[PDB]
Amino acid sequence: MKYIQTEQQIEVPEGVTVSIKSRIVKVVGPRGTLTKNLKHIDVTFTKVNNQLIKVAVHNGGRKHVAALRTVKSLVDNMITGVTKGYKYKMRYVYAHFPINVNIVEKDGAKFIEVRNFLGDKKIRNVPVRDGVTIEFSTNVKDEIVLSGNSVEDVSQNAADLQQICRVRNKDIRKFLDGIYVSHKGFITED
Amino acid sequence: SLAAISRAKSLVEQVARDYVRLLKFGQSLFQCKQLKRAALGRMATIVKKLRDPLAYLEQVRQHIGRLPSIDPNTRTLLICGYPNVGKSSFLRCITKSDVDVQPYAFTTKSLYVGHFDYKYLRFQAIDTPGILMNNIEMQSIYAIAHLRSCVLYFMDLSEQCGFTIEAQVKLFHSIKPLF
Amino acid sequence: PQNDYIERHIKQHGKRLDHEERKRKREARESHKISERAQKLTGWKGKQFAKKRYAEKVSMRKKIKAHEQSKVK
Amino acid sequence: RSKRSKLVTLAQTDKKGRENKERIFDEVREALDTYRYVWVLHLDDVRTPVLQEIRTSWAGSKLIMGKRKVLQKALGEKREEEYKENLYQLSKLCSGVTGLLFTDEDVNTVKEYFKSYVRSDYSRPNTKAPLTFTIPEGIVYSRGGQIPAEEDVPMIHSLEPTMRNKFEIPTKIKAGKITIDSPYLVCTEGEKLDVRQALILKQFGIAASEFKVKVSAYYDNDSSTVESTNIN
RNA sequence: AGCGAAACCACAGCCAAGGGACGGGCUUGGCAGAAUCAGCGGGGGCUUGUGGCAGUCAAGCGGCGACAUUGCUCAUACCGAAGCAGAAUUCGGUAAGCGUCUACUGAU
RNA sequence: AGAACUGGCGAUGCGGGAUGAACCGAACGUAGAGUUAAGGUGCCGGAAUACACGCUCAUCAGACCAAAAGGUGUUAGUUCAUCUAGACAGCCGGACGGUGGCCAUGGAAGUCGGAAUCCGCUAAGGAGUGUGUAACAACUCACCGGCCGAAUGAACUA
Repeated sequence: MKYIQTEQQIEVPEGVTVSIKSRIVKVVGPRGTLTKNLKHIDVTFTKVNNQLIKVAVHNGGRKHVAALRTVKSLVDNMITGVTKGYKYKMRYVYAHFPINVNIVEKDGAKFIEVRNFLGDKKIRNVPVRDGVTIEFSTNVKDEIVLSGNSVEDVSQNAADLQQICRVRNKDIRKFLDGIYVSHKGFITED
Repeated sequence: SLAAISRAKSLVEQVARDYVRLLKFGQSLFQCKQLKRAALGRMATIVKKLRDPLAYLEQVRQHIGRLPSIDPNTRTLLICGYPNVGKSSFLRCITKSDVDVQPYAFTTKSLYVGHFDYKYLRFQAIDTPGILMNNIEMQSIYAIAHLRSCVLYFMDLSEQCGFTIEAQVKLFHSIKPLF
Repeated sequence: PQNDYIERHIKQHGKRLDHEERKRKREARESHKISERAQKLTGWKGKQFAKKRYAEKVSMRKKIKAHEQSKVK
Repeated sequence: RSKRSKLVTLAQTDKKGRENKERIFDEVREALDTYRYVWVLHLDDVRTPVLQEIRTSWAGSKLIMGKRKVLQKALGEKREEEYKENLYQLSKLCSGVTGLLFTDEDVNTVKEYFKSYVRSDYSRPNTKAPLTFTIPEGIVYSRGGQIPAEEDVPMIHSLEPTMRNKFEIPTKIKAGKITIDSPYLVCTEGEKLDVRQALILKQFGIAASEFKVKVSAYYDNDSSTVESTNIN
């Protein structure tokens, strides 16, 4: 029907503040700050009463309208991250070979090192993105916790850790060594 | 299934001989083309109607290869008695082997082998699926008869399953002539 | 590997830590990949896919029709 | 195109449609002229075998067959729609589960039955557990140790993913038995039960919650009183 | 050193495609050294993978009828699935890799 | 293919068809002036990168019959179902009694198997759609109910 105008609403909690111009979105709050670029999505922002931000598209087609809702989700994720924060828990279980996960600072990159994965001599290094912080879980068996403000950085790092621990052409049922995302909770849950 | 496979192969050979001779004497593209489809047409029909036996073969293939490699010729130790009255856990104790210990009547449905060495000579203990006939029980009957072994009979007196020894003794006499 | 060397591993070990997640995600993605396959897979691949896909829908429709008679009766 | 592909599994049952509501709509109106007293129940949570016991405990008393919002229309939400005098005020006092009792029994009988009646139930969501329980710090069993662990049966491996993922507890499988490294506190008194907390108790079968139908308003076909001897 | 022919000669004689049947002259694009010269000798909007005959039924098309239907007649490498425990292996896809006068070139 | 009839060529220049038998218009003395046929108006190429309404992302698009059907591609419609008694979807609850229905049998308690698929109350519930166990157990849908708040769902045509 080629909607003349489609609008979406984003609730802004009082604890955070957002500044909007040409589509580089910045979010500021107690936990820090986040930045996102939306110049490729061609949406229009508008501050209503400092508590609700309106995103609208004029003459948006079905393909364009579908992209409108994504802006709210990405903006909402940034707002939640600065307020609640995202914590991705993972457990590096193993059958026989103990999986050793450590952090090295070669060139100051704080690379994550995985050793003795299924007895492999090769040492696997996983880079750590900006913003995400690694903290080994205490008194929890073989649990590693990833925390950060940006969902993309925290989530992507968790995916990389699990992906690089792939078993090379072996029976998946019989081989269980690897890293999996046990939980996707928040930092300051309530 | 095996006989049908051989018959299908023979029919396929007949297909080649019949149509190839006809095709090699053709004089038009359509005749050769149409006859070519006829040659391969029967092969599809023969195989298409062979679906039922083929499925059975695959199921047997994926299970027959998984069967334990028990050796009737070498020394073996058969285990028999009332269903899973302590016998199932016995095999794991003798040597490195795994058997379900959860004590329900027929804890084992098929044979097991556990290898151990004594006097520098190899031995392999065998566990029966269980004896109360049932087709599953029939596997043990032939194992007892056609395996060179000294079978061990299992019973309980004070702790396990509290079953009456009278039934076990009476059931023992049923197998007495055979083994 | 006696006989049940992997079915005894589905239990007593679990398939993985998060196994259903991979299977569940793949099943959902199949609906999207089916559309991609139809437009792609030129040549004999498309012809085989089109013929096989048509039979699946025809067979599926027949199953629904048969059930309706049984359900009503 | 590009729409959600609806999925359905073939089953004997089928939707009732609006025609079922029409029979429901007329049922309430008929009851107003057949029975003497009218009551509205607020049983926000129910158990079908328990409901049958309450329903089968008597024959004259009848639980009205209908839907909450349909009951309002059937009873009449306005003076111009009420089937009987003063009924419209009564209808707008009940909401939620379709709780409503039509009977000829005396008011004293109604209050006595509900007040004395009480039954056990699972700890439903939005409630607070009246007790506390900690799972054993080792291998877990079906009942979680509330009954002697020696008599309890080990938890089946098939339910491990539910505990690990749905309940979020850090469970793991050890030789076919679920194990935990600490005595996880499932719940405690004063906490409002979340769905995960209620499910954990529901899975263990801990029916540590009482259930009784609460009734607020009373009405009659000739007295037309709107008295409410509410009991909670 | 000095002497001194013959055969042949409409004209020129670079490529991909279109030129209906003849491309060597036409057309679309790209080419070409002015000039000279020695060798290796080089020449001299078809198609595939699934049968003939006979018969039931039908999604539909408007009396016809798709598929189902009954009788006989790679060795290499990287990914996804396989009771793939290991080794070895098949299947599907990807790389089609990998195997049982003038062309060229010396020289000015 | 073949019998016959009527037209173009066969003796034929001109413009367009990027070139082209038989395609489109146009049947020719040598000249100047103006309007046109078919073709075109981004450059080669003389003429508007004119206007109006829609339509398409194609990983050689589009301008050049093997196509019946497939595609969670796009756009406008046709026939039906529900709807402020609350349409769709998302969560939560109920999801029952005979009954562990009858038979094979170590076991099929709805969910390895064979014929019925009966019944009472219900708010709606299939001797049960799947997951699931050695058999139980447990989860789920189909079926209703509670919180949400209006259009939604099914098959076809172009």
